[PDB]
Amino acid sequence: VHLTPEEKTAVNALWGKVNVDAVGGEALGRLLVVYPWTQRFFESFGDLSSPDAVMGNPKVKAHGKKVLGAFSDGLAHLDNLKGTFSQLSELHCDKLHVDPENFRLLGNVLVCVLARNFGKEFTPQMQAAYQKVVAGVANALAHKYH
Amino acid sequence: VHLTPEEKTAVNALWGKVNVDAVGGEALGRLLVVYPWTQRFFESFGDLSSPDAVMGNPKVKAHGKKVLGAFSDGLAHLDNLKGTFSQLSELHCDKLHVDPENFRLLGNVLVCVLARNFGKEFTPQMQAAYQKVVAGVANALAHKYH
Amino acid sequence: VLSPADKTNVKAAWGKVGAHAGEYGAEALERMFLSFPTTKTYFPHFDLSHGSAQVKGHGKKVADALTNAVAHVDDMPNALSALSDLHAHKLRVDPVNFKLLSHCLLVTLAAHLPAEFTPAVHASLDKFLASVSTVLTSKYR
Amino acid sequence: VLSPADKTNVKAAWGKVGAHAGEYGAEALERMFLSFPTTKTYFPHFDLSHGSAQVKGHGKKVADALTNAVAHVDDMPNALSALSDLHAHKLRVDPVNFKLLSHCLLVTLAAHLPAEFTPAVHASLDKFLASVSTVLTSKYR
Ligand code: HEM
Ligand code: HEM
Ligand code: HEM
Ligand code: HEM
Ligand SMILES: [C-]#N
Ligand SMILES: [C-]#N
Ligand SMILES: [C-]#N
Ligand SMILES: [C-]#N
Ligand SMILES: [C-]#N
Ligand SMILES: [C-]#N
Ligand SMILES: [C-]#N
Ligand SMILES: [C-]#N
Ligand SMILES: [C-]#N
Ligand SMILES: [C-]#N
Ligand SMILES: [Fe+3]
Ligand SMILES: [Fe+3]
Ligand SMILES: [Fe+3]
Repeated sequence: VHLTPEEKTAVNALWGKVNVDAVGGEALGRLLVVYPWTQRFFESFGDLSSPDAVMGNPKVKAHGKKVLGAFSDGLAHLDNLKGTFSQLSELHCDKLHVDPENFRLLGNVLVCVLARNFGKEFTPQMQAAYQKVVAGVANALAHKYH
Repeated sequence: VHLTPEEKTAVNALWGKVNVDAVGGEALGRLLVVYPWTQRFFESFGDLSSPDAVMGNPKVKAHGKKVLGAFSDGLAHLDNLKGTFSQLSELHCDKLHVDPENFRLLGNVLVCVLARNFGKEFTPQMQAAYQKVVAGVANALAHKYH
Repeated sequence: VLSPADKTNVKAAWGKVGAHAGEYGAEALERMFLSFPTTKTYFPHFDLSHGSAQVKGHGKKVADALTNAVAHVDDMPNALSALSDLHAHKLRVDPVNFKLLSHCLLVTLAAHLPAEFTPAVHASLDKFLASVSTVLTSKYR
Repeated sequence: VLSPADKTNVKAAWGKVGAHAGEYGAEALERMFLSFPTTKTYFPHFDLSHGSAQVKGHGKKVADALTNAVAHVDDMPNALSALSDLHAHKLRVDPVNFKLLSHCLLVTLAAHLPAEFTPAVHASLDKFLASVSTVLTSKYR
């Protein structure tokens, strides 16, 4: 992922303000509520029967933080996303059988969560930069090599 | 794309019997009829307002041969589809802005055409091998988005 | 959204399929499990071996559901609510899998009914299957 | 297929948007043009270098169409037939672009309505926009 010097500064400036405990759980929670079928992959997490159950689920919150941790690792190595995430892509594809389309969906949910939490500060320009970042992460986890 | 020595022999044997003057045109024609928005990319072809208008359009048949030729080149070097489709990827992605999902659709339409033309010969095993082939071709054309 | 012509094409085409619907349903599943192996994870307790009686019988039930959808093409959500319950509420099947099965059914039809599987029919059936897929993967009660 | 809860969520959320609808529609468009530059090829005659009066005025038309779709959520094919004629028959807009605009509208709503954009409302709005997109990209005359 190439980001202009201005974008990298803007992106990292915002990420430095992110409360991973709140944003991570909200992003994973919204994924499961907005795209219901993703709940199948998280059966072991317990009760995911309703929006309230999902958002208040302890495992969902804790796991969302780990997801955000992976995004953090991505932002720190934008020039080596596929190398950084190859093990993760293997886990998600070969072991968990997660269809690639879902990676894009989580990226978009995260973008919506950033917008909800930062409001006006999440400008069209800030979004444009983050879209490049989430697209890079999703592409790295899908890992459609040749 | 990884095909066993037997899948490769099977895929090439079937391909060798393909009617090169019609199959490509049938696949492109079906793409244009089944997924209507794809017509926007071929407005210079004139009338495509109906199934018969599309399938009988000489420009569709002619262009289909070009598409078929590309698949032939792909089958000839299954281990380097990326390099083989490098220039084509530039054209479709950077120049025409064709969304990647459409590459997958044409691949699937081609599979349907092969099944229609070969019938009982296009076994579930034959299809499985070809799905790998068209997925690899679509992936290679989408490399500029990677 | 299906046009009047789409509905006529689907009804005409499925009528041609006739009593062979069950067989085509089984083959579609067989083709899906082989081309897209991950789909087998949805049937862990099934005997998925090629030619399995369980797959054959299941394919007939799938075909019967499609026949019912054709008969109620203008009110599918209502006609298929029990299948939405199963696929969306209980099984939580990923919509991508419906595209895979729909595709394999179109391949099956093309292989068996070359003359009837015209571009127009192909187009109408694809939309019909997409609509059925949306109903089965949506929670709307 | 929207559930009763989805329809209520969407009507309540859009009701809250109220007269800001036009502005949000314009912002969603600007976000789409900026984040996904390829979408600009559909508006060659528009002043897209910024949030021009043309983009604002167009955002208003889009918003009004959505307001109409929200009001007639159970009769969208008929209610938006003119928009289907334009998007599906004349412009032949690739469906991917509707996902892009829909996503940008959700981002806009989230940024402006933090408290109203709950997970449930977000979910309902996404399905609603997907249904609207299907209508506008489908040929059903
Ligand atoms: C594109 C963004 C995503 C990122 C960055 C991400 C990251 C991660 C990470 C870091 C783990 C932890 C595994 C470990 O300890 O090494 C994980 C686990 C997992 N992920 Fe994802 N993931 C993403 C998307 C998805 C999607 C879309 C799904 C499916 C809907 C999914 C399903 C799972 C499942 C089922 C697990 C295992 C959970 C468990 O039982 O512990 N992930 N992911
Ligand atoms: C299996 C995937 C595809 C293959 C192998 C393929 C192959 C080709 C080839 C070989 C050409 C000829 C280039 C030349 O004249 O030098 C071409 C042109 C073109 N393709 Fe594709 N294509 C694929 C998918 C698509 C899709 C999905 C679209 C859009 C819906 C598309 C739109 C076009 C257009 C607009 C042209 C230029 C037509 C013209 O003005 O002459 N292609 N393609
Ligand atoms: C054209 C779309 C589909 C139709 C019309 C359809 C129809 C049906 C029907 C009628 C049943 C049987 C209910 C009963 O009488 O017990 C069923 C069961 C089931 N379907 Fe589907 N289905 C479709 C797609 C899918 C897809 C894509 C998957 C996932 C790969 C799937 C997974 C299942 C599973 C796991 C069961 C339950 C099997 C069991 O344990 O008994 N279906 N389906
Ligand atoms: C939620 C989805 C959408 C809605 C509700 C919508 C609505 C509308 C409306 C109401 C018009 C104006 C018709 C009139 O003249 O009165 C319009 C025009 C147009 N739309 Fe959309 N639209 C949507 C998505 C899209 C997308 C994704 C694209 C492509 C990026 C697009 C491209 C266009 C174009 C090119 C025009 C004609 C503009 C002109 O020349 O004036 N629309 N749309
Ligand atoms: C991963 N959630
Ligand atoms: C690498 N694509
Ligand atoms: C390339 N991976
Ligand atoms: C790619 N390496
Ligand atoms: C990878 N090239
Ligand atoms: C990269 N292959
Ligand atoms: C390219 N057809
Ligand atoms: C490959 N990057
Ligand atoms: C159901 N297969
Ligand atoms: C229409 N935008
Ligand atoms: Fe790699
Ligand atoms: Fe690549
Ligand atoms: Fe229906």
